[PDB]
Amino acid sequence: EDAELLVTVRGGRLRGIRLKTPGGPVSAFLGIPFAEPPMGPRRFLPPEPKQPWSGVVDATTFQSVCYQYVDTLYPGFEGTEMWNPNRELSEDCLYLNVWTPYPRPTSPTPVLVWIYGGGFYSGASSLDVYDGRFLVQAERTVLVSMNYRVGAFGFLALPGSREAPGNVGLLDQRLALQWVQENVAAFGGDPTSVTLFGESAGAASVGMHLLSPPSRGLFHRAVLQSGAPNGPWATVGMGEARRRATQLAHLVGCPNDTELVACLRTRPAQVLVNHEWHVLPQESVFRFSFVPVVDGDFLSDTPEALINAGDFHGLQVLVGVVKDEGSYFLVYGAPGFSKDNESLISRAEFLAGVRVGVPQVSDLAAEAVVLHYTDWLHPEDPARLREALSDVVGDHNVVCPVAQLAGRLAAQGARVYAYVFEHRASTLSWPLWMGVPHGYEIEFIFGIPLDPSRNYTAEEKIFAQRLMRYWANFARTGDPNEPRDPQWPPYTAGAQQYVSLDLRPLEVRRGLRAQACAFWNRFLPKLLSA
Amino acid sequence: EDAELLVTVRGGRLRGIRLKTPGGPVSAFLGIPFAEPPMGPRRFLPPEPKQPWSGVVDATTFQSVCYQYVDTLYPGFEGTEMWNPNRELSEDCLYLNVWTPYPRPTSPTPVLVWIYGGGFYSGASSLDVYDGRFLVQAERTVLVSMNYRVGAFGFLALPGSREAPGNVGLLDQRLALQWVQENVAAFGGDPTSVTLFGESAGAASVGMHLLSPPSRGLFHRAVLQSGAPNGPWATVGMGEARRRATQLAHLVGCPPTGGNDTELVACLRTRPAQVLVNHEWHVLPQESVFRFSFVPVVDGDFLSDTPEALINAGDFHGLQVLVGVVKDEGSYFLVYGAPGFSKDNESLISRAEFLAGVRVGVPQVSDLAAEAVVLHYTDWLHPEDPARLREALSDVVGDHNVVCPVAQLAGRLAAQGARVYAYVFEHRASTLSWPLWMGVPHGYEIEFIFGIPLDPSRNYTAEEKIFAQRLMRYWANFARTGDPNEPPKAPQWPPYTAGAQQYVSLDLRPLEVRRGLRAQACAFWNRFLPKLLSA
Ligand SMILES: *[C@@H]1O[C@H](CO[C@@H]2O[C@@H](C)[C@@H](O)[C@@H](O)[C@@H]2O)[C@@H](O[C@@H]2O[C@H](CO)[C@@H](O)[C@H](O)[C@H]2NC(C)=O)[C@H](O)[C@H]1NC(C)=O
Ligand SMILES: *[C@@H]1O[C@H](CO[C@@H]2O[C@@H](C)[C@@H](O)[C@@H](O)[C@@H]2O)[C@@H](O[C@@H]2O[C@H](CO)[C@@H](O)[C@H](O)[C@H]2NC(C)=O)[C@H](O)[C@H]1NC(C)=O
Ligand SMILES: COc1cc2c(cc1OC)C(=O)[C@H](CC1CCN(Cc3ccccc3)CC1)C2
Ligand SMILES: COc1cc2c(cc1OC)C(=O)[C@H](CC1CCN(Cc3ccccc3)CC1)C2
Ligand SMILES: *[C@@H]1O[C@H](CO)[C@@H](O)[C@H](O)[C@H]1NC(C)=O
Repeated sequence: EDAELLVTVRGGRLRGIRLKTPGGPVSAFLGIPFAEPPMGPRRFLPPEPKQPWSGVVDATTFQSVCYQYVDTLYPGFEGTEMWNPNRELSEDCLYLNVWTPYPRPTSPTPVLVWIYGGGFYSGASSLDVYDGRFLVQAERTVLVSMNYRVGAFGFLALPGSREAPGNVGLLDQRLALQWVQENVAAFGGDPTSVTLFGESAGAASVGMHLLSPPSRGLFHRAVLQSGAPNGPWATVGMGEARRRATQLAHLVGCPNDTELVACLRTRPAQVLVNHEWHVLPQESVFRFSFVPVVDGDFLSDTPEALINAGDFHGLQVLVGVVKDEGSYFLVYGAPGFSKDNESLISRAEFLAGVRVGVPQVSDLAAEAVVLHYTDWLHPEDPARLREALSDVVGDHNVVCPVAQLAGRLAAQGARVYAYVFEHRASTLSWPLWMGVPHGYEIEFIFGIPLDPSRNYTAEEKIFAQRLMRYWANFARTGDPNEPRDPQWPPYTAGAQQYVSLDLRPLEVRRGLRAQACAFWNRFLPKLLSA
Repeated sequence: EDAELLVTVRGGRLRGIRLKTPGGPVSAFLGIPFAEPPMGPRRFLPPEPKQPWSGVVDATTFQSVCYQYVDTLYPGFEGTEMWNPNRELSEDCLYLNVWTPYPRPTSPTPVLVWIYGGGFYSGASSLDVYDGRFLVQAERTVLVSMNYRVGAFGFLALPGSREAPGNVGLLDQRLALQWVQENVAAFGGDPTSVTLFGESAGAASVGMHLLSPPSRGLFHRAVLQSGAPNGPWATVGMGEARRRATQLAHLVGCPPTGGNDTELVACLRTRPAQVLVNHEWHVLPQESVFRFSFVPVVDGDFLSDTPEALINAGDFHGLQVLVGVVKDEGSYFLVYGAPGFSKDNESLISRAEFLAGVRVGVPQVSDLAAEAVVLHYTDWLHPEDPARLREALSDVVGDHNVVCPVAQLAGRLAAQGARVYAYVFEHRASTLSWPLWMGVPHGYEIEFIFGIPLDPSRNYTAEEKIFAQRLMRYWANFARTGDPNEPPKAPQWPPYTAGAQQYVSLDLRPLEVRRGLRAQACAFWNRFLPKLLSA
């Protein structure tokens, strides 16, 4: 038997599995329980630490995916399916995975912790695109990823109530981070060097852990990919959380918070999922029903406020976006869009599209969006309208919240690095008009192109290797840069420098869509407040 | 006596003068009375037609400049002095001028009627830069210009009252236009072919005549240079006009605030002209530039609704219009009140000075409105670069006051039947004494349109002389045909339309066609900002 694959953690003994990569083997421990199954009376409640077990837990395979909506927009299409659950759905889903070099490191190795995105309504650590084996082999880190509750199960909130306090999916993440502090050394990992990285809702999660003091002692550096806690989709107010929870109860035949939650607890998980999208107040894209709530507890204030008022000396952060953040979302609700045509929309469709991309703002606010995003020498040109609406959704939801986060953090003591990821995968099956869509840098960060059984080019493999080195350098030192030879400069509120990530050497540029983001970050709030 | 210099008009006989020009003789009839003098009891009142006279009136020199403020910002500086009165100030100022070819035209000749600018508070038809001799000689048109009352004398309004109804300066202009209809034939002019042209406040006046039915029958074509009736400086509401009128009276002791209008006006009529003028700038509610105390009032009479409304809801089929702006409409105004500015230095302002300048250049709007202006005119990759800030403030003042109002008028007119032509004037005169940072400032295309560079005593280059001849040709072609284009191989000046938005650059180089009159900027001022002010 293989002693490298036997580990004892606080709760008992584990058996892992040896995995192959083109660079040699790696040790994997998959499906380690970190909480009691949040089932029955535990639905909607904070996670409880997993009670110790006797005998040996089989950690050789991924565990169940937390209950979630399954994307059926284009049935069979690889582009949507690669994000869907690839294991059975269950509420018994609170497991985490550890990948480590082979044989296990016998000295403290820097730890990367992955938090997946999926708008807080979906995602899983078991997805192919999140395979930790290549990063661990190539960069000799320890990699941890956890499942956390999503949708109503993780984020349904009746603020003030004990039966559904909200944010429990965030607590699932915190408990996993505490698990890492207590157990990662048993795998060769160094609990004093833990870097969080996440994408979209995962990035927003990372940011929220930054702004919540009980989490802040569980890690040392942060990476936010295409997401930020201050995104207009990433939190919801107490009032609206209560309304959405109340409408869900109504839609599934339930009626006093105690009674309401008790009736919800009797419903099959799938039933809650089937009505999830229906509690959204207006037609939209890039909006999700059950998200982190600002209730004074996990988040003592809005992330915007907490950001603006924070002291971030001692912090290093890596943040960035893809080239076309908004394009992907247009096919889920914008009139005139399809992955199967050029989506060359009309001015009228563009105008309707704006209310969908920017839901629940006043007509005046919408008018201001149309003003900024119209080229008044070509107001009706379909291609420009397509690009512009992509820009609206992308700037509003991702780029400008990330820019604002980066500016405030840098101006308040943090060292920030910024990137735009500008390579379109040769294997990408979404149409060319989408450019580089949301989510499509991840496979490169994880070194998926190194997988011989996939169709990436030789250059793409080298690129993935560069990216893995940047990310792991950052985890190790707080600085992505290799030894001098073009350098990646820190982002600051003034110079606003970032690099382009693609097949070409690093290129330094200025401004994360500064003109557009001045509108979203500086002007538009003032307008709304009047 | 010389037969060419004798003309009979409806009021009596006139004797003129023979003028020399580089290209041959011109007849000029300068200082023809067209109204009874608005003296004493007639102050603030609509002009009365000049009573007929016996004998011969000598129309041989420019008459008095209408009473007005005299600009003292840079005493002795030619850049400022050239706009100041060059005849004595008098309320007895309602005279016009006719220039005609020598010998007098055998067949009816197209007429150009000039209306000077000057913010409705200043200006005169006697200024050297409005000398009509060259246009008449070069292009064989008849040229008319009139004096009209300005400042309180022309535009103080107590809306409703018969004693100061407002807009009398515009009535001065109309009376002169009626005089052109009744009398221009006697000089060989065609009353069926009359083209109005004006610059700044004169351009805005031209536009108002377009929007006022009793004026509309008096002309056929219009030219608006760097001004529009819909500019935020060009009109004022009834209540604000009354407030300014009342404050003026108060500041000069009338009555011994408000009360009976009849009495308030009667007390105002007893004040010396210069006393009114000395307090004129004091009635402006906030610190500003490009704002003038007494301007046309929207009172439902001369203007039955706002110029914006009238434009938007009008039929302009059968109308030809030529409109345009200079390259740097805003720069001139900054030295009259924007912090940090001077003609004598580079005016490389700080961000703080820029922000303060914004409130001066866009006075009396909400903090939110101002923030919207700062957003659209800040380069957020270079938010504090002094030169960029200087240029930005210039654009703010220029766009808001001139370019965007002109663009809006041009687009609405085109889309509603009018054939429209648009230019941007991009030549900086070799003789310009204002500093280089001002570029091509407000007012400095006029001298070229009038052909002033053909004046031997002046020191323009040969190219500038050639350029002047081109412009005069364009303007006269438009006057004659409603189309500035040469009736060959020469580059064509296409109509301006709401969609293509084509205009030409006018400078030493040949016509270059371009798109959009500050389109991105003007979408802010014309489409969005008004919605923000309603909410
Ligand atoms: C591009 O396609 C959109 C989406 O239409 C769907 O996908 C197409 C490939 C085709 O299979 C359609 O029949 C599908 O409905 C088109 O927008 C739709 O237009 C249809 C009428 O054909 C209308 O009933 C729907 O309301 C529209 N759907 C949306 C999302 O608004 C669009 O016309 C196509 N654009 C082109 C032709 O470039
Ligand atoms: C550029 O000039 C302005 C205007 O100041 C005047 O012109 C100068 C050439 C010089 O002769 C000054 O003394 C004149 O007053 C300057 O702005 C002024 O600054 C002074 C204090 O230094 C202040 O008292 C005035 O109020 C200011 N005037 C205005 C309109 O703000 C400006 O600072 C100069 N820029 C430079 C020198 O970089
Ligand atoms: C079912 O109804 C809806 C479903 C969705 C929306 C709106 C809906 O109704 C309004 C959206 O806005 C979502 C669009 C995203 C779906 C997942 N992908 C892939 C991805 C997953 C995880 C990380 C990065 C990329 C990005 C687009 C789904
Ligand atoms: C005395 O106080 C003020 C005086 C003025 C302003 C503000 C004032 O106080 C706030 C202005 O904004 C005016 C600035 C113009 C003066 C005349 N010139 C030349 C010109 C004349 C006629 C036509 C075209 C150009 C352009 C700038 C004057
Ligand atoms: C204002 O005073 C005059 C002068 O006596 C008078 O004729 C007029 O009727 C008065 N108006 C009013 C309404 O008091």
